[PDB]
Amino acid sequence: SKISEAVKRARAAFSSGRTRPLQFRIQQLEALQRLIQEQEQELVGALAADLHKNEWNAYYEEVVYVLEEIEYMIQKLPEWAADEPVEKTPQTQQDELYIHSEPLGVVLVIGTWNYPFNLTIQPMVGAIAAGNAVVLKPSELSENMASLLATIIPQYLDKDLYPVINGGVPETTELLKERFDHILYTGSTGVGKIIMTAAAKHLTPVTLELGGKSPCYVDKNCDLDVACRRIAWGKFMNSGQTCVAPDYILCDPSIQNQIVEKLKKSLKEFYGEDAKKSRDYGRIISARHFQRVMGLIEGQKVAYGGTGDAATRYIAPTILTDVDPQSPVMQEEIFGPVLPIVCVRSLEEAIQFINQREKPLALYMFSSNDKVIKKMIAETSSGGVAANDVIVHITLHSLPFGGVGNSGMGSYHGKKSFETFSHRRSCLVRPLMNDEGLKVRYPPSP
Amino acid sequence: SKISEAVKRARAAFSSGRTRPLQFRIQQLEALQRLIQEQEQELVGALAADLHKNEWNAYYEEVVYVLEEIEYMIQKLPEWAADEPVEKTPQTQQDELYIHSEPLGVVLVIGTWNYPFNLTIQPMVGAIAAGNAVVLKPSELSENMASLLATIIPQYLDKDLYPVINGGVPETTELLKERFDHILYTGSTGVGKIIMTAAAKHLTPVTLELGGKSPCYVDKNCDLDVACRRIAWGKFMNSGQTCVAPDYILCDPSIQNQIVEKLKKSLKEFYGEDAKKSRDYGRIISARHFQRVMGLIEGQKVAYGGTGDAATRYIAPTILTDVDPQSPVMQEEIFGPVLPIVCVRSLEEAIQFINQREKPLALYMFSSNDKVIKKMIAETSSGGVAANDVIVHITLHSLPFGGVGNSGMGSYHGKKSFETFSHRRSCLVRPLMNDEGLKVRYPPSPA
Ligand SMILES: NC(=O)c1ccc[n+]([C@@H]2O[C@H](COP(=O)([O-])OP(=O)(O)OC[C@H]3O[C@@H](n4cnc5c(N)ncnc54)[C@H](O)[C@@H]3O)[C@@H](O)[C@H]2O)c1
Ligand SMILES: NC(=O)c1ccc[n+]([C@@H]2O[C@H](COP(=O)([O-])OP(=O)(O)OC[C@H]3O[C@@H](n4cnc5c(N)ncnc54)[C@H](O)[C@@H]3O)[C@@H](O)[C@H]2O)c1
Ligand SMILES: Cc1nc2ccccc2n1S(=O)(=O)c1ccc(F)cc1
Ligand SMILES: Cc1nc2ccccc2n1S(=O)(=O)c1ccc(F)cc1
Ligand SMILES: [K+]
Ligand SMILES: [K+]
Ligand SMILES: [K+]
Ligand SMILES: [K+]
Repeated sequence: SKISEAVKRARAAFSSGRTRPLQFRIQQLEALQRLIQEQEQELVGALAADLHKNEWNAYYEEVVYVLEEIEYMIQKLPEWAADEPVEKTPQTQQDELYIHSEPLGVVLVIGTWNYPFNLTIQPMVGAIAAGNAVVLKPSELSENMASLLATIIPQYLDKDLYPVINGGVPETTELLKERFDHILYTGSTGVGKIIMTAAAKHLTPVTLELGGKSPCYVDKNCDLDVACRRIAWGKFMNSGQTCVAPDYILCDPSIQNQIVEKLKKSLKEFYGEDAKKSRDYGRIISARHFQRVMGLIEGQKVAYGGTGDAATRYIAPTILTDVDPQSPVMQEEIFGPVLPIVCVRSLEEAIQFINQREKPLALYMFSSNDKVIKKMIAETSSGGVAANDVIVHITLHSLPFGGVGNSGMGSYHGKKSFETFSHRRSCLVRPLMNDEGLKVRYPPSP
Repeated sequence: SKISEAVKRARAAFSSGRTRPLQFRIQQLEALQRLIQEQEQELVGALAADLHKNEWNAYYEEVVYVLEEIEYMIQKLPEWAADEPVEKTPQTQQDELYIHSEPLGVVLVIGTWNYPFNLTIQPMVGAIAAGNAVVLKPSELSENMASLLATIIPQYLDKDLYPVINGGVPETTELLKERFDHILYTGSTGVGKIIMTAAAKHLTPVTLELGGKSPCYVDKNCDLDVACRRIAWGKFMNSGQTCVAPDYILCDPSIQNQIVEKLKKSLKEFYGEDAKKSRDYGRIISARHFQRVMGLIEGQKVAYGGTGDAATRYIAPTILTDVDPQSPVMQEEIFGPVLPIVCVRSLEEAIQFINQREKPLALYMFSSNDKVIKKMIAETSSGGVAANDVIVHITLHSLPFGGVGNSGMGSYHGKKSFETFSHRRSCLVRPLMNDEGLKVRYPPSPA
């Protein structure tokens, strides 16, 4: 079959030793760099057709971070790939003790649809840098990006080492029967379990980048002008279709009306009085998801927005108030421009609220008080944390990006991507000379 | 069930926050130091009854490294647990960026039988230091150690946080239905797949410490006296029942006879003429494994040993020559005192041989030529590597221990244990003051 052959050719090319020299990897990454520069309009086009992105946010909210990752990895590769000496003991002074980094082999990257370039290519960059063959499975939901990547990747990159495989569920099930040396999966908690089950059959290590509801706690005595502007930015970009979007707000009932009004002011600033007319406002990926997000608005108190167009898959920036935690909008990942506000009367109640639910990919807190920040961090568990801003904690090379519990396992970005797509091999090199100090270990015992 | 209640009590005790302060963790580790000191003779008795270990090798080939691990972690815990500052970027000048370490929750440790104290308690030490509740599932095959640990662990460690669950396959199957936040499993490649399949149902991360056949390449132009003494020591300790034992030898046919003779000399030095009489020589764990290893000797050219005793599960140190790589002794992990010699005509042939097989837990090479050492490392893959020795690489705090591919995933020992049993949480703390530099990111976008 097409899938079986593509994978075969990928392993055969890895087995030939082609990817081992650092210069080969760098040249593949520089080819990727040229692909992004030369196919920029095509990439914008794909994102515009899939998610209603424009040339600005297609670049500065997705593409640029791939480029920054490529530049960073090219520069750092010599340092990362070097044998790393580790601390010796008095008994191992004459020995070499070091960590040897080596490729895993054939890596499978399964992408998702909300950032269909970044979440296919940024994992790929790390895997290429680590010296792996990389099989790409882009999301079928983002049809235009999926089609484009299958076309343009083989034009710039090694055709055998880095194949693109497109398809739906059966094709993915078929792909998952193939033997890989690592699988990075970005997607749902439910399918994540299926991915790990398939990986178990070949003892394939997994990086699962999954979902959940990222809580956003707003402290009663903080600058709400700054806070709500930052929150509205993170929540409503890509029409709320961000894994690290502030899913819901936790706040004192005394500031709920103030929060509504400031989110309001920020949303008008960003997208005008009518967001349907903003070139900067996105659309829902599919009809299936449009219906889902609209269904979560039913039976709720709509403080802002609430209306949607099925033909264009537009959903107005919606703010819900006094939301019952047991209602549908607070029982699933929204992944849409619907921001529910849930009232809690203390920091302690907020911590308990977060702790009683599944561990989120991101946790957000807005507070002028640092003890509040540190207390919430120490008493909760989440993939990552950002205090007094949203989203940005995943844009920094020095901060590994990943989940915990239901939000996932493993992590990547920057050096972590190199590590994750490598095997770190402990090495002890000794002289083959008679050492009297070793005599104690040999039988007979004293 | 008793299994469900024990896991429930462990989660409840963790959810209380009891393990969070470092003093509490240190106190549990000190209790393990106390356990080892006060139960030394009982630990020896268990290992003697299970594996025919003696008071010396029970301590110096197992127990002492748990103690060293405990001493090391107690000292380093403040350093490890502290928030880790990371490198800033030009825009993140006024921000705090760090990595915050936190426990995962309830960790399950499934131990194996060959080093039944070390491979239950060393992983536990790491999981304790990282602030987890820890459920211990000792191997049923090492019966005496399993029983002892069920008795002595609650006598020293917190009873709710650190329960011991004994049982066979049915009990483990039920235990694997419980929800854990991490599982460290030490055992076979096949059962590793079963554990990972179970873990998938709860999205539980796994550290799998598995098996394979660790190759030992012996170069032509090296000191064979020194080499074979080191090899024989690694291969024949614990009656060959070591995951990182040099499973088989790859060498040029021109040095095969010399290797045989020098292995024989070393074995005579170690255990005498008749190893059955040596206090330092172990026994096979079970009747099933006795028959299995004896089966692997059949049809082979025996150059030394080759005999056994079913009643005592004794198998004489055995060397096999001119071994067909396709024969039974070369198609499975031996895990016994049978050392096959397989002939290769070059380093290149040896590299190809290793690469055709599944990735081993350890890879060994003996050579005076650094280029041979570096080429074999660069062109092969294995969990860990030692050049000009065996076993030792697993005893060092600064070298993480674990497999790759069929030999496993993840790693532990030293700092790596703390990291493996923690969630490393990326944290960005910004000031809540107006920043003009951030305004560029907000809509509306420029034309
Ligand atoms: N952590 C991250 O980095 C990150 C990034 C983006 C999105 N996400 C998460 O992804 C989720 C949304 O993305 P999504 O792609 O799951 O959307 P979705 O669930 O709408 O997409 C359905 C996808 O699942 C696949 N699928 C369905 N059944 C399958 C089976 N039996 N086997 C294999 N594949 C199967 C389909 O092929 C399809 O691609 C959100 O929960 C979000 O939090 C996480
Ligand atoms: N990497 C390491 O740290 C390390 C250390 C020691 C041993 N090992 C490996 O362990 C292997 C031998 O140890 P072993 O414990 O597998 O002994 P073994 O092969 O005798 O296996 C018996 C064990 O498997 C379990 N088992 C069997 N079927 C099962 C099922 N369906 N579900 C759950 N459990 C099941 C049994 O309960 C029993 O405990 C060797 O391959 C060795 O390399 C690895
Ligand atoms: C760098 C990065 N890591 C991500 C992880 C998940 C989703 C998008 C991600 N991105 S991203 O697409 O580049 C990105 C998305 C939004 C944003 F505001 C800034 C960056
Ligand atoms: C420290 C250590 N790491 C291990 C990993 C696997 C099996 C035994 C292990 N040990 S051990 O039992 O202490 C050990 C075993 C044999 C030996 F020679 C020295 C130490
Ligand atoms: K309501
Ligand atoms: K001695
Ligand atoms: K630290
Ligand atoms: K602006």
